[PDB]
Amino acid sequence: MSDAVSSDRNFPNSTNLPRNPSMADYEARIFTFGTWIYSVNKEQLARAGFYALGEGDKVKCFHCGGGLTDWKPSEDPWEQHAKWYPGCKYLLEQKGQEYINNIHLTHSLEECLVRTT
Ligand SMILES: CN[C@@H](C)C(=O)N[C@H](C(=O)N1CCC[C@H]1C(=O)N[C@@H]1CCCc2ccccc21)C(C)(C)C
Ligand SMILES: [Zn+2]
Repeated sequence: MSDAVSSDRNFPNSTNLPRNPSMADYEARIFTFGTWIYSVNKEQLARAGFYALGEGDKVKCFHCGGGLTDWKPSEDPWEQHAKWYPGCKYLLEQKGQEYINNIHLTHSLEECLVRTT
């Protein structure tokens, strides 16, 4: 009888809120990165599974590990992390192992644009 302790009922105690993305996720993550920028909105980068450690740029992956630093102009987090170390929970779960595997094998994205501009 695996009772576990996660999915049962709401209101854990009082402080533990449901989630509130635009309160402790979007602004929280970004707040750790800073107004500074490089490619896309730091929030997008964080959504994939990234979080700054106070210092600008220096950001590490969640759970899967692997610290990323010195990003490259115009780059997505999904493909980036997936290549360096494809082992994220939400990432793999999102588009399944099939999608993650596809990335780590051949070039993807940046296609179907009339005629490469
Ligand atoms: C172009 N793609 C970019 C993101 C990229 O590969 N950057 C590379 C990069 O950051 N790499 C290479 C493998 C390991 C990783 C790296 O140096 N990571 C450093 C190592 C020291 C500790 C630490 C802590 C928090 C965040 C990053 C790191 C590097 C520029 C150092 C070659
Ligand atoms: Zn990761």
